[PDB]
Amino acid sequence: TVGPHFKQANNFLWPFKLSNPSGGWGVPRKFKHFIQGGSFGNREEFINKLVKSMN
Amino acid sequence: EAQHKLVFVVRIKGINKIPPKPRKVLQLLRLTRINSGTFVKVTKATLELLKLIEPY
Amino acid sequence: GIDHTSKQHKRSGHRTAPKSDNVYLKLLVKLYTFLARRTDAPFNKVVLKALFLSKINRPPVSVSRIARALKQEGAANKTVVVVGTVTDDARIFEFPKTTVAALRFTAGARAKIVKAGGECITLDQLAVRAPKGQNTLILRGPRNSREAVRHFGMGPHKGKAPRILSTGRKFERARGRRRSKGFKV
Amino acid sequence: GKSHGYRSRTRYMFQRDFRKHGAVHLSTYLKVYKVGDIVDIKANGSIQKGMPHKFYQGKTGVVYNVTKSSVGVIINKMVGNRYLEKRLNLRVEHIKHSKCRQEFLERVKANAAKRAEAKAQGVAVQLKRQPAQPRESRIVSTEGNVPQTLAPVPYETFI
Amino acid sequence: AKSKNHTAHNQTRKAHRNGIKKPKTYKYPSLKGVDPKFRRNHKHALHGTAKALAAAKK
Amino acid sequence: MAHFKEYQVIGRRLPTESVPEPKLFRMRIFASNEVIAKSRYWYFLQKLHKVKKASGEIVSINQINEAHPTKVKNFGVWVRYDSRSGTHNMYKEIRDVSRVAAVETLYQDMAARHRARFRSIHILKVAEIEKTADVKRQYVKQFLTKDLKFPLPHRVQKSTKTFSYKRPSTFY
RNA sequence: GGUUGCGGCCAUAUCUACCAGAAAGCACCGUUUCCCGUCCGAUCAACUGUAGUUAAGCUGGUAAGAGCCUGACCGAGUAGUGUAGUGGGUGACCAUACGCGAAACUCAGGUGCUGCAAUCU
RNA sequence: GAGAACAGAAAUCUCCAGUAGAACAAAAGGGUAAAAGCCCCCUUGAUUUUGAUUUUCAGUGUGAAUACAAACCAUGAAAGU
RNA sequence: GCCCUGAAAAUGGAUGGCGCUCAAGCGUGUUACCUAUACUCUACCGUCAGGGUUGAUAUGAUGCCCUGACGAGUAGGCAGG
RNA sequence: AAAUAUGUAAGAAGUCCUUGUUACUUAAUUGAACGUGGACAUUUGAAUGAAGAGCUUUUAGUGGGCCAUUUUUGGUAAGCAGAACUGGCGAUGCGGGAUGAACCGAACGUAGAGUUAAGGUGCCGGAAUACACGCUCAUCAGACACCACAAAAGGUGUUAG
RNA sequence: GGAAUACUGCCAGCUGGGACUGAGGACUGCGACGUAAGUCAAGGAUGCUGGCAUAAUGGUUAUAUGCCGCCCGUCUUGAAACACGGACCAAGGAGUCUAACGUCUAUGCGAGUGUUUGGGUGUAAAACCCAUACGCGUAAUGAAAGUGAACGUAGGUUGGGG
RNA sequence: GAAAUUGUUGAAAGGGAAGGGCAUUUGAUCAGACA
Ligand SMILES: [Mg+2]
Ligand SMILES: [Mg+2]
Ligand SMILES: [Mg+2]
Ligand SMILES: [Mg+2]
Ligand SMILES: [Mg+2]
Ligand SMILES: [Mg+2]
Ligand SMILES: [Mg+2]
Ligand SMILES: [Mg+2]
Ligand SMILES: [Mg+2]
Ligand SMILES: [Mg+2]
Ligand SMILES: [Mg+2]
Ligand SMILES: [Mg+2]
Ligand SMILES: [Mg+2]
Ligand SMILES: [Mg+2]
Ligand SMILES: [Mg+2]
Ligand SMILES: [Mg+2]
Ligand SMILES: [Mg+2]
Ligand SMILES: [Mg+2]
Ligand SMILES: [Mg+2]
Ligand SMILES: [Mg+2]
Ligand SMILES: [Mg+2]
Ligand SMILES: [Mg+2]
Ligand SMILES: [Mg+2]
Ligand SMILES: [Mg+2]
Ligand SMILES: [Mg+2]
Ligand SMILES: [Mg+2]
Ligand SMILES: [Mg+2]
Ligand SMILES: [Mg+2]
Ligand SMILES: [Mg+2]
Ligand SMILES: [Mg+2]
Ligand SMILES: [Mg+2]
Ligand SMILES: [Mg+2]
Ligand SMILES: [Mg+2]
Ligand SMILES: [Mg+2]
Ligand SMILES: [Mg+2]
Ligand SMILES: [Mg+2]
Ligand SMILES: [Mg+2]
Ligand SMILES: [Mg+2]
Ligand SMILES: [Mg+2]
Ligand SMILES: [Mg+2]
Ligand SMILES: [Mg+2]
Ligand SMILES: [Mg+2]
Ligand SMILES: [Mg+2]
Ligand SMILES: [Mg+2]
Ligand SMILES: [Mg+2]
Ligand SMILES: [Mg+2]
Ligand SMILES: [Mg+2]
Ligand SMILES: [Mg+2]
Ligand SMILES: [Mg+2]
Ligand SMILES: [Mg+2]
Ligand SMILES: [Mg+2]
Ligand SMILES: [Mg+2]
Ligand SMILES: [Mg+2]
Ligand SMILES: [Mg+2]
Ligand SMILES: [Mg+2]
Ligand SMILES: [Mg+2]
Ligand SMILES: [Mg+2]
Ligand SMILES: [Mg+2]
Ligand SMILES: [Mg+2]
Ligand SMILES: [Mg+2]
Ligand SMILES: [Mg+2]
Ligand SMILES: [Mg+2]
Ligand SMILES: [Mg+2]
Ligand SMILES: [Mg+2]
Ligand SMILES: [Mg+2]
Repeated sequence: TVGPHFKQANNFLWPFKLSNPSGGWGVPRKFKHFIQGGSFGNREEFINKLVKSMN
Repeated sequence: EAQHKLVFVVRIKGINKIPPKPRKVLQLLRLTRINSGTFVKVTKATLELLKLIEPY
Repeated sequence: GIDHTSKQHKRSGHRTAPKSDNVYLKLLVKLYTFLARRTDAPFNKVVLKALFLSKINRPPVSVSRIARALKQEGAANKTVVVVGTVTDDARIFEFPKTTVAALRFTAGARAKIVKAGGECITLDQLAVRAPKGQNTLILRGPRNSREAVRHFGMGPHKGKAPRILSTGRKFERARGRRRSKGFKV
Repeated sequence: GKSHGYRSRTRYMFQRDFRKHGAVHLSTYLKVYKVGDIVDIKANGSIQKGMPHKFYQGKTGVVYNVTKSSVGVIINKMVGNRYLEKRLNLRVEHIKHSKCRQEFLERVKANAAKRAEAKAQGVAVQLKRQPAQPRESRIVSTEGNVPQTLAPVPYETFI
Repeated sequence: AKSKNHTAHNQTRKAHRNGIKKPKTYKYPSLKGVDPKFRRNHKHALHGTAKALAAAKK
Repeated sequence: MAHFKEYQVIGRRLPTESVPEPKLFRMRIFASNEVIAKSRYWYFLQKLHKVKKASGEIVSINQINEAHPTKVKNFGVWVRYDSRSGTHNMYKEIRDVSRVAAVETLYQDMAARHRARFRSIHILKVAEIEKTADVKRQYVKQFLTKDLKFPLPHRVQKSTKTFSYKRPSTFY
């Protein structure tokens, strides 16, 4: 919800350490942008399928 | 839809050969290690941060 | 790998025990760490670390510097604590009474305290009288009055006292020390 | 060989602002400075006396002293890995009052207002500044406005 | 035997290890450089209000 | 760029107090997901109006499904494509069952014949060729003749083990 | 509103050409005993407010005026640019991805505002 | 630019236009128009004392420069310089 | 666009080799798959840090117990051996 | 007249009231400076982070550097010479580029399971002689960055415009 | 007109095959299931069965096989180098001691401190004892003649552990 | 009575060096631990 206390709430959480994705990255090269067929930058709602494969 | 106020960032890039300015932003966002994610609330003042680190 | 934001495996940099080997000092420590663990009292935590400090960071507190601190308003019935030796000062002609808890009192210093009907107490005697350090006044000696700090920060226009053996004129007083020879500092 | 003199490299830096040459207008000398003011430094090529060195061009500092024709300014200039305190003696022609604090001075007497005018009302303040937030949802109408469909255009030449 | 003339290479890495330390602020800065005419009188002004606050405890 | 979808994308020109309710432009965009399509939308709008994504807003994004996905259609296509030595417009014709299938093999063709990667091509227009004999290109016309038939000579069957005991037959 | 004295900003106040300006003011204007200055009472100085004049200054208005000022999804999201790739090309160079973004141009509007004191149908 | 005996491309005289297109020792770049340029009038502050400051910098020295303080003076009706 | 001509050097020889021609070539798409001292989880060693513990009547107080994070290295420093 | 880069500010060392000191300054208790007394607490004044911050002393080695992207000077050029910002190598192994100081990936305690990166999967050789649409037949075809070169100019070869 | 389906997403829905690991060592916590008593998969593996009791398992070693592996030392931007030294082995073989010193640290004593020139004494180069001096410190500043440290609770102000 | 280095005897390997790392087969050898 991005609460009034989000700053204290979020800083309390240690940075999540995810594993590499399980289905791989779906791309041949990570270091272009998502739009360019790589993995980086804002991929919007697609951050979930990635993060889920890394969690 | 009201544009998203909450974003989750995971560092995709390894530790080395990173220019200084993106490299500090990475630290201040607590992504100092590969595949380590955090939550970031979206405002202009963190939006510019996400801009600096997009390739990593 | 981790992009390291700070130097890894860094020691606190603060003394942990005394570097001294004196059993009694070790025993005094043993006392005050216990006290400092279980009393939640600021005085004991401070006193613990003062026992760690080297002879340089324990400048002597003079009996006259003591007499002064009791002239603070409401300070005259407090017991002064000096973690370190206490020295005599022939320059005060009237020393008050009090009770002084130190590591050491020089011959002359303990005399003058007792001659006025005061009390010289070892730190452990003070722990028994004041476990939480009640009614105490801690005094530190003048750290930076060592001869060595005179020469620290030596350099142009710093006014800092050369490292010199023989002195007088003819010794490091001419070119660079005065406008008429070369320049001035 | 090399040439490193005091005004070296300052060709356009001390130049006069096109069609702005000539006397300095009289307000520049009616302005009044006190110790503690923040001033901006811009050197005026027309006044050769009391000129700041080119390093302090475009630099802001705090006046530490006030004399007949001049104000002293202190500037933190960083040499090596540290900052040192430089104090400069400047003619008033090279110095203007800084606006750098006006949004703070505006906001203090404003935050004082909505403080009193709230507490005396029964609190509910929120006077810290917030960044640009993402915008809310909204409903855009089609009334009088139907989408106009555009496509990419072909290659032309026209020269 | 020619050799490299100069570079600033590596110099801002060195500067940033221990440093670019911020300027060190103080309440009550020095009067160093302040007008003697001002400062001479100021010496007396303070001595005046100091003498005042003494006769304020009597 | 992938298996393609088609997207109505609508965006406008952020509101101002002096100019509320700005003008609302639509584009159809072939993209593999909705994130490319929005980037692609903004790519063309900055090529036409004075806007950039910063000063503007996407009002809506909608997938368009083929109206008759099982009916074979003859498509003419209109393309602008940069090449090494200069940029050129084109018209090709594609026979397939969906606009999305059409755009797929277009991009494949531009890559095979003209060495054009996805970034170089612009789709100008794709539209259904309604009457036949508005088909203008011979490689499609071949397939519109009445009572069409062809054999598939020299048939090659994929073997599932390293050895065979017979000897193949390309018969069919 | 006018005008004057002293101004602030210092062309929306400047430039070119014409036309108009009541009352007051300013001005042009008259004299050379005096202080004062010149090759020359033109400038400068003194004396008159008398003997004359709106001609000039000055103020204002006119002009598909020159200039200048302001604005605009006019041009142009162009040129340039920060960031990215084991992108294209023999190369020169170029395209794309996330951002920032001019200048000319074109068009429209405009042509001093204003502080203190005195004065005036 | 337009005018005046010898006088001509160039002599001295006059009016108009003139944003500096000139000059300010010198290289160049700044700067400057009731001036910073030209002519004249009066002068010695190009003086005395000892600090601070800026550039170069190690924040040493030297060179050069800045803004005050304390004299004694110049000049101008004066503010001032 | 690909291909061909343009296209000449010295021991025999190199898309790494074999070999490959609706490729095992060129462009482009889609899946699966392989494997770094990297990432995730666990054990153990060490370093640093934060806690806890002098109550006797047994054996370590520089000790004992809990918990977390970290670990490349020439010249070089210090430390424990 | 940009982009990038750059100075300062974002409070308790703050803000407002009252009215003391002086030899400075004012026509002047005018001001200037420093104050005595009084009013308002942490949504006390943007974001994010903070294995804390501040400070002192002493001493090693070094004072031949070299490379890459971008900016860039001299030179026809150079694996040439000289600058700028960053990142590397030097001082550093590990996976990849066959090979290789500097490229890509990723930085090292001893190990187990899993997942990957860059790069690959006919056979050498772990891994599809996978799927799909085209293109190409070379009497010196071609085959992946840095990279181990090829140009003008031509073809009634073939492909699509 | 009424459904189905694909695609994407969610379920604190159920369920199968496989792999590695089993750190800890009474109790203590948070819970779960039960009417209950009890029970449990809830702050880290137990139960049941079998085999050998041995070179079976394990260590060492030689060999073979798969993959990998250039010569060390040195100076150097860069060495396996077509740079140098080194055929082999043993044994020697290089930051020392002294004078005077800086920072730090331990210790004694402290406005002082230093017995060891010397003397006394001795179980005799040791240990023990000691008068006078001297050294450094306790005053500074001037080239020098010289002069020489409280207006005050040994000052005011701001921060300041306790 | 070491080492370099040599003879004999025993064992083993050897298609243009040898030596080394991880791992296992085979041979040789050996510790501990069952009860
Ligand atoms: Mg799967
Ligand atoms: Mg898998
Ligand atoms: Mg790849
Ligand atoms: Mg997982
Ligand atoms: Mg965060
Ligand atoms: Mg001394
Ligand atoms: Mg002293
Ligand atoms: Mg030069
Ligand atoms: Mg220099
Ligand atoms: Mg001068
Ligand atoms: Mg030489
Ligand atoms: Mg060289
Ligand atoms: Mg050098
Ligand atoms: Mg009249
Ligand atoms: Mg008229
Ligand atoms: Mg007038
Ligand atoms: Mg006009
Ligand atoms: Mg490129
Ligand atoms: Mg470009
Ligand atoms: Mg030099
Ligand atoms: Mg010079
Ligand atoms: Mg292959
Ligand atoms: Mg292919
Ligand atoms: Mg490992
Ligand atoms: Mg290490
Ligand atoms: Mg050890
Ligand atoms: Mg900044
Ligand atoms: Mg925080
Ligand atoms: Mg902390
Ligand atoms: Mg050194
Ligand atoms: Mg040195
Ligand atoms: Mg040198
Ligand atoms: Mg690099
Ligand atoms: Mg080296
Ligand atoms: Mg390195
Ligand atoms: Mg490396
Ligand atoms: Mg290669
Ligand atoms: Mg390699
Ligand atoms: Mg890169
Ligand atoms: Mg082979
Ligand atoms: Mg295989
Ligand atoms: Mg290629
Ligand atoms: Mg290339
Ligand atoms: Mg052709
Ligand atoms: Mg399972
Ligand atoms: Mg166990
Ligand atoms: Mg056995
Ligand atoms: Mg065995
Ligand atoms: Mg046995
Ligand atoms: Mg054997
Ligand atoms: Mg090998
Ligand atoms: Mg060499
Ligand atoms: Mg060689
Ligand atoms: Mg040699
Ligand atoms: Mg030799
Ligand atoms: Mg030996
Ligand atoms: Mg004897
Ligand atoms: Mg005796
Ligand atoms: Mg005697
Ligand atoms: Mg002496
Ligand atoms: Mg003396
Ligand atoms: Mg013998
Ligand atoms: Mg071996
Ligand atoms: Mg046995
Ligand atoms: Mg046994």
